Amino acid sequence: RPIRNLEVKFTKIFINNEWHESKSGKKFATCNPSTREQICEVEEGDKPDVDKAVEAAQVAFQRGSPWRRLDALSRGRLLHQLADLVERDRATLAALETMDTGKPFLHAFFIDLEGCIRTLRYFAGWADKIQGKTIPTDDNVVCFTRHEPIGVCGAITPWNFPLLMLVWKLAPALCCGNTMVLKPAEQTPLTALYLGSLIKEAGFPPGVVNIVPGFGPTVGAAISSHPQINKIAFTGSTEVGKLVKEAASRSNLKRVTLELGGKNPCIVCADADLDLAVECAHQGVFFNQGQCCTAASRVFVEEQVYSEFVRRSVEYAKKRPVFDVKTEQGPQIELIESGKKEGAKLECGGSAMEDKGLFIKPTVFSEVTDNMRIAKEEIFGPVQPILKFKSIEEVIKRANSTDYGLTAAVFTKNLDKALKLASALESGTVWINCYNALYAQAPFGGFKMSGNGRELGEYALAEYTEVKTVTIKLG
Amino acid sequence: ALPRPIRNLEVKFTKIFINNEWHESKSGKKFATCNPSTREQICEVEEGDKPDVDKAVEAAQVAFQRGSPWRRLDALSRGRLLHQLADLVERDRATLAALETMDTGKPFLHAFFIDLEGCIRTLRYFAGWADKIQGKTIPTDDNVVCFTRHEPIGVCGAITPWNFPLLMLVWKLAPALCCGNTMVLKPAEQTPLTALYLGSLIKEAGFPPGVVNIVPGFGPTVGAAISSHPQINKIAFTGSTEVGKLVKEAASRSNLKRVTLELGGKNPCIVCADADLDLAVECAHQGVFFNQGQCCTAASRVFVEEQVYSEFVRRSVEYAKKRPVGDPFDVKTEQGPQIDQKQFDKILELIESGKKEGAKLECGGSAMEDKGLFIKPTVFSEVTDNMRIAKEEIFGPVQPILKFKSIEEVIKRANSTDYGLTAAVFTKNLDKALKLASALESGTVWINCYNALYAQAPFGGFKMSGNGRELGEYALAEYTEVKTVTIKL
Amino acid sequence: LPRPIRNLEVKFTKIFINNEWHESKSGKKFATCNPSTREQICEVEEGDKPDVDKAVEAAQVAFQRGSPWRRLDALSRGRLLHQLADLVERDRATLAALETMDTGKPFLHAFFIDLEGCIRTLRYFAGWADKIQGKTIPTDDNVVCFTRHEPIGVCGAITPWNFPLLMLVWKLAPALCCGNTMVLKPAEQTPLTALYLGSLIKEAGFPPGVVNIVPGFGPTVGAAISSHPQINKIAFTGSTEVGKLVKEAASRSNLKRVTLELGGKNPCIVCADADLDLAVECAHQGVFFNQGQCCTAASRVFVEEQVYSEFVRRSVEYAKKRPVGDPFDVKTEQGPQIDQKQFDKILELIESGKKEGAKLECGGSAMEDKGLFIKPTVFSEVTDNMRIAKEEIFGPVQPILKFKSIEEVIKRANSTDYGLTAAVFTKNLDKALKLASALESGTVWINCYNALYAQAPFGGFKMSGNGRELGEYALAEYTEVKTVTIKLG
Amino acid sequence: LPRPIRNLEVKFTKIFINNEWHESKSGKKFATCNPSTREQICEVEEGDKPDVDKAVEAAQVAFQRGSPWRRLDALSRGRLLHQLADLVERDRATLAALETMDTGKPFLHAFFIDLEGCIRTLRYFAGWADKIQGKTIPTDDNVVCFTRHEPIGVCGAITPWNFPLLMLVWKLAPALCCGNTMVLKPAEQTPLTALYLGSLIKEAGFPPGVVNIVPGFGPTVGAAISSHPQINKIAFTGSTEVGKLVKEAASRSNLKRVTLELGGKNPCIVCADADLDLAVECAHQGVFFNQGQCCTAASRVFVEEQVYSEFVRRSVEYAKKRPVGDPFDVKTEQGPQIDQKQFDKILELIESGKKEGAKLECGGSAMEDKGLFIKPTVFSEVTDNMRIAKEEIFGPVQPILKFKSIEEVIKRANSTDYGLTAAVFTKNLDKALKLASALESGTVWINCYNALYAQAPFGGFKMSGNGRELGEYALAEYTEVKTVTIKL
Ligand SMILES: NC(=O)c1ccc[n+]([C@@H]2O[C@H](COP(=O)([O-])OP(=O)(O)OC[C@H]3O[C@@H](n4cnc5c(N)ncnc54)[C@H](O)[C@@H]3O)[C@@H](O)[C@H]2O)c1
Ligand SMILES: NC(=O)c1ccc[n+]([C@@H]2O[C@H](COP(=O)([O-])OP(=O)(O)OC[C@H]3O[C@@H](n4cnc5c(N)ncnc54)[C@H](O)[C@@H]3O)[C@@H](O)[C@H]2O)c1
Repeated sequence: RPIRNLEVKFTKIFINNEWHESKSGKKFATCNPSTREQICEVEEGDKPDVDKAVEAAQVAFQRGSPWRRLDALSRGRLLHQLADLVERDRATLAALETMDTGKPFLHAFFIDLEGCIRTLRYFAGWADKIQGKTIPTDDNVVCFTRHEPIGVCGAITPWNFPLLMLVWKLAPALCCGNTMVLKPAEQTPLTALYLGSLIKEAGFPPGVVNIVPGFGPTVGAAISSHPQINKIAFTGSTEVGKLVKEAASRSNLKRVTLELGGKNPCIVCADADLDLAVECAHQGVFFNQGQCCTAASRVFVEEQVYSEFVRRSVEYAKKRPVFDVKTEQGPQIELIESGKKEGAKLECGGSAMEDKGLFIKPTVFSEVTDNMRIAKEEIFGPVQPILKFKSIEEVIKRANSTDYGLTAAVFTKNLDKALKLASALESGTVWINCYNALYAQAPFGGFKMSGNGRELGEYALAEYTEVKTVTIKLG
Repeated sequence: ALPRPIRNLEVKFTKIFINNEWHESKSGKKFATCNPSTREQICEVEEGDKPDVDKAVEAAQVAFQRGSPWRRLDALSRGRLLHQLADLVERDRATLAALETMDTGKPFLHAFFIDLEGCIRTLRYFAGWADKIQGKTIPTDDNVVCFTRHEPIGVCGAITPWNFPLLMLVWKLAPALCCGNTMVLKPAEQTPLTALYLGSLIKEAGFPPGVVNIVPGFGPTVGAAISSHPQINKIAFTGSTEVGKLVKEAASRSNLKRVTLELGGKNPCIVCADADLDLAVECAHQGVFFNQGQCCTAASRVFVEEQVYSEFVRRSVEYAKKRPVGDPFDVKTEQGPQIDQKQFDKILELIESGKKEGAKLECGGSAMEDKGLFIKPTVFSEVTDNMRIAKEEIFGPVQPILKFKSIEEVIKRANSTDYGLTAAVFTKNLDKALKLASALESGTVWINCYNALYAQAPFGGFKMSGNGRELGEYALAEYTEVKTVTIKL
Repeated sequence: LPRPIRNLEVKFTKIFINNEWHESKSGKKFATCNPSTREQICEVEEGDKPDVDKAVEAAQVAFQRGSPWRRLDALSRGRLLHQLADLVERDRATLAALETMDTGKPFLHAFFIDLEGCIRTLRYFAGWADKIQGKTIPTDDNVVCFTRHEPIGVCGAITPWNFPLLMLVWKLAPALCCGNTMVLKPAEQTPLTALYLGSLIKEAGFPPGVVNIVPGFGPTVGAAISSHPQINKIAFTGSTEVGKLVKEAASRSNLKRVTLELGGKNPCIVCADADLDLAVECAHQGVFFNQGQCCTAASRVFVEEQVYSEFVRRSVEYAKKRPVGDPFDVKTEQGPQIDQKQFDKILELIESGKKEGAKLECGGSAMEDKGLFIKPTVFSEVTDNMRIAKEEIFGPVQPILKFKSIEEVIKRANSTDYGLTAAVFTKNLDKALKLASALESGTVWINCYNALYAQAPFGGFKMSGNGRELGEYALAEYTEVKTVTIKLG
Repeated sequence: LPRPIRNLEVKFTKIFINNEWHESKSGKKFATCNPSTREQICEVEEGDKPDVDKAVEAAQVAFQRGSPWRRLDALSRGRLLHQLADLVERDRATLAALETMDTGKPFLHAFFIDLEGCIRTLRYFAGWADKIQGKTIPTDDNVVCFTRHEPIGVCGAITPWNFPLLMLVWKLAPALCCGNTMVLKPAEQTPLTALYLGSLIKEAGFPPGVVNIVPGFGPTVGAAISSHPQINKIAFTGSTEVGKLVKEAASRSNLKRVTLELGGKNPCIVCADADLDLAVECAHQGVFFNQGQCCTAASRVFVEEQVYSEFVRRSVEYAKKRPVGDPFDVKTEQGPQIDQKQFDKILELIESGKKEGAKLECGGSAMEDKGLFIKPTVFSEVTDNMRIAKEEIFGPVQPILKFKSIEEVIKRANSTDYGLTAAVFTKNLDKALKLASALESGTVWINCYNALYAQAPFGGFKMSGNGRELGEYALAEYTEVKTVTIKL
């Protein structure tokens, strides 16, 4: 399976199903986080490159265009085709993802790529099921709504789940007849660029998808400010998302959906299946080195089970292993101190591993409290702050005390507690006796400052459609 | 019979509504709203600023709070309160119509039968949605139970314009309340009256205290404090495009609160030779001129096919001149004063522009009499795409009539602008009508009609005419947050 | 709170057609009697095929195109429903009384349950009236495809005596909401309330012919409906055997559309981790409510071995102690059984339990004979084989069974040809959701019983009927989906 | 383009149960014949009640809780469906040939229509599988209320001879994506495609017992299905008379649920302001498509007075210039009438037009002396009362009526007990939309005919049937709504 010495075939700007060099001629250079060594130079796009791509997108989206004349099932066939090719070339994409992220290949293969496929097929099924409405009004009137495509849509995605995150936009966008302008992170532009090949092979017309790699303030900012981009979807940081919205509003009031991060709680009750709670919550905090937006950053446990839970979690940290079949965590592309200075107790880790890359030991705090920064600030790293609570009412308030709400998980055997907390928590997703359970068909998103809009599920389709009303009076 | 005008009406409600009680300014200060038609001040209203907005939002926050009387209601009870509140709006209907006529110059009958009828039907429409706001059960794995909950957002803000002060406020109030969240309103400074009245009724109907708060004042002040507030979660704005940008930006800078916008448009009205020319002429007239031409749905570009063009203009001239202008309160008046001195200028300045860019003036072209702010109905012909009266939002009684030859031509000319609120089409051809309707980049396309809106039919803009939608089942999307619950057994 | 009307005179006793009161064509009458005070009440007009013929033509002319009903706006149709729930509220106590008279229900149960129900249901569907939406469907680029959700037409409603007005409202509300016209037909034992409601339908302002009532007998009038060439849909609630007949009748005649609510043998399942008090009080109300003369009745109560005994003892403490008596007294929870016949039907079966060996824990005999009153009975050591946990008991009898495992209780509970309702008591999340999924009921309650909403659909599985009443799902039953496909040149 | 397989060799002839081929309990067989080469094709096993019991039993078990088919995840059910649409595509030419041999349908027509439909239908619903959603309903603060859309159980399908594979797929597609198990029963006159589809259902990986097929006769196997106490829903497409019977039996037995799709006396209304040329060709393909043997068939063509005479002249030109012949020849647009009973039935009604005074503009007879081929036939000056304006012909006959007023045509169109389809030709926005409202039909076409999509529901008003097929609307017919209500 592993393809360790894989050649990179695609490094240029995809626009109109043709490969392109920068207008400047500049390149920048991506690196294998694991080796620290350069992989290849890929083309560095800037403003003029974006204009080129957006004019492509507009032509493809023009009325009379081939892409627009396609009937509805056929937009669906194309995606089905595109999924098939991702699946065909699954191991490559998996291998390229590992090459730019450091993600374990098996993980990329079974998680990132599994996701891209399912999502692509999920949303192939919506293409002929995008329905407006016939609205009753007056006897002498025929009023209905059309769910039109918006137009040119841009995607701007982060480095942790590059392809997946990109695919979450692409799948629905195209399903609804939009045309796109993608920008993967500077750190990880390989699998995106590969996919563009696959988008050509699958048979999408020219300029329905265009890709310009580069930097945020150059390429990204060119998009968000662009007067002919109609809609945008960003996933990345709270700090940058605001800029995107700020930029959309100054420009053409383009539509923005944002998926940013969060201070996601896990809430463990005395009556929980304690083992599972320790297990899941550990998969919550530490998965991908804590470099996942769904990351569990705040673990709440009830007094009766507090000391027990911690022991078990300290037990979990040390015991799992460090492209191999057995590798569970890859390299990183203080808060730990301020926890010590503010009085929290550390039961394991607290420093780096051995002199081989930016790896932190799994670190677990106990005696944590709300006022602490390890409970207030996005760690983006393998730190497990366990906090104590007594009242289900207390924990509901404490849990909701951040400006975020992307995720929450609640462990309990009690039906009434399960649904209570579920209604009370302010989070786009509430897991009950699981963590990281996501589906192409279940919507995902954030409350409050974790984002706007939703991705996946039917709800996704609203973000890539413009509702037009046609109201007809009869004589 | 026609309700009888209340010319002597005494403003009862002038202060800041917060927690179901009236309060004066944190500063003490007050501003003054006048009657466009009398030129005479009506009264002084409390002037609000940040410290007041903050007092209000904490009411809204406390009432949205978990456990609060407002949150524990049945769905249907929330819906019943909405019904009650329309009942009061209908009982005090003539009174509320009169306020809106004193404040804006609107003909009394128009406010009575249009503005208030809208508020009523819309409150009732959304009263209806209260216990029909439904999430989903979603199939996944055998071992998993997955479903969504359409939750209320939290505190919602409303900032509205002067042209439809109550209506634009209601369009936001109705679904916002229907969906179980709390509010903080700011009406336009030029028109704070009818919204303040709506305060008293929202109390009488039995909405718990703190569910609705109304802090009148200015845009850069109260408008800004609302837009930027850390504990406001959604905002609905209706107003000038320029001020939307300002609001969306601030939302974006502050807490990423969510934002619906309704901005202006440059709405095309397309008339084909095979149209019923009378209907077309009659509809485009009311489309241009309704509400003193001060409405976003206004027809700022009438496009007419050459075969029927000359007569179109001829019939459209009749309607312009025959149209009664004068006292809002007189039963025969269809046209009242422009809201204030500024718009009266803006409109005049631009009318001169139409003559200074060479358009053939067919009626009016001037103020009507020095008394006040009354502009003659004006019609321009031999109009072209590049004149200012053909690019800019006139927001006054002015009917530009352009010309075209082919449908494919008129679609491009229609779609040339950055806005897309409304379009209208007149033709007897089934194919033309549906072609145009598909092609026009407007949120509402009308066919053989104009200004046909329904509470059940959504309203909003393409491109730079705005973001979300208002009215319809669609409107509940802007007041709900989707929460996904996923359970593994 | 509200004061009984002990001797209320019946005003409405005649055939309602075109908002006019008529007497039978034959001239016959029939007479309804009071279970609590066995005195005949009044004589009510007995109709037959020719009376039906007359209503169905009213209903047709009323559904005819151009008619005032048909031309109403959506919202206006909902206003009419809304007003009808207002008048039902005003005369609520009257209605409660007539129902309480005709059926024997405690007056207060008729007031806070039956009529509460009619009102909420009427108000809920008034709210659907302008929200009954079809679809625009993406097909080809050259094509406009959309569905219209149209009214079926003349719909007939045939109802039982256990909840005379409620069952009639479940059908009238959504039917009129989607724009159909109706012919109604209450049970012969209970024609009073319906006939009343006709006066209200007239007052509230629905045009003539929209709703007609024709009381009478089943094999006479009911059969004339089910067989009727110009009736387009039917809803029937009642017994299975009559059900199948109406379906057959329909198939032969014009393939009119049919939805059925029939009985069920509805299990309660109780688990050891249940809230034990809560589980007895729910199981108790559930078996015994409306003298056990309810389709939702719990006929088979399952209880886990560990927690069995103490269940039985708390059940009998509820059973002995619950006050039986005169409907009109504030403190009576149980009234007479509907009549002499249904009062004896059950007592036969009370021996079934004693015959095949089942420990009776309280009651067991008819109490006093000059009234239709059975003492609340509870059986224990009940088993699957026994007729008491197998045939529709139609009354106040609590068969309590025994089980060990969750898998055991899932096959047993499912082993009937019925599945209208189920209930589950446990504090466990996985067990509850498992069972909710596993059981084959149209409604599964969890730690509650008889929790119904005008919002939540109700209807059976298998032989318990077909179709759903209440909720959004109802409208499906009162509409005919039409597809309009248009190709553009 | 695709090549006829003229003497194809039939592989599948037996009863399909638990993904195994079976012989009748009787051992008896019945013979299938080719309408164009009046020769027997092969013998098929002939089922009866004991076979049906065997099949229902299989399908109960496959539906059983904990069964593999019940445990497949949402998306996987839609994967298997896609797979099958894959196999149907691969073997498209074999199948399209069987259907022509079985039915007399022009190979190319069966290929690019019947088989096209099946695949798009399969694919469409493969798509709904993970999108079948119930609702979360707000009630009290106290309460969590939601619905589930559960499969009903064992579904039966009974289908006619005119579109054996198509009509079967309209039922199987939504039934299988909603999680059901099925017992199929194709027409005795056209069993072959349904029997081939079993190998694909097997090859594609559906578990044993999910789909079962019992070829045979109406009163035996249909009646054993329709009456079965352990079959939960029945989908019937066929004659009104058998519809009624199926429905009664459903009622009498276990109150099983019933969808029906019956015939119609569909109108085609042509106004003077139509694109006459467009109207003539659409009406023409409407009446004669599938040798007239389709339930969407345009059996009353109303034409406004001005364009009436002209309309008739063009209609005969198409009528005579339509190639009738060997199904397998590329040029042939019309084939043989399904068999002898229909062939005879059609010709009597033609004589009925003659006996009642309709002006015959072409045909009026059989063609090649002793085949099952009828010359395309056009009647003119037709009136509402004649037998050709009243009874489903189901043959290449085009009865043409005249009208004056719209309201008159509305009334005349709606005068039958049927409402399956209608169609309207006009350029006029108002006139089209007014008729669309007024015509009591499940499907109204405007400036087209026979335009169906796997996303647009189809079904009857009035006695043309109850319930719907195709579109989201179909999933309701293959599911049972369950309300779950929790009190905290
Ligand atoms: N084409 C367009 O987009 C468009 C649309 C409407 C009006 N206009 C122009 O605007 C003028 C009148 O203004 P208007 O009331 O219609 O719209 P406006 O945006 O000036 O006012 C609408 C509301 O916004 C509030 N507001 C003002 N400044 C604000 C700020 N900085 N932050 C938050 N809220 C603020 C005001 O108080 C008022 O409540 C007219 O001359 C008209 O021509 C243009
Ligand atoms: N709308 C109508 O009235 C209509 C439509 C088409 C054909 N027909 C008549 O029927 C004949 C052709 O029949 P068809 O195949 O179109 O439909 P059909 O109703 O005769 O039978 C079609 C399907 O139903 C089955 N079936 C037959 N009898 C049954 C029974 N007793 N119980 C259960 N299932 C049964 C058949 O075997 C087949 O599977 C024609 O000669 C014509 O006269 C009537």
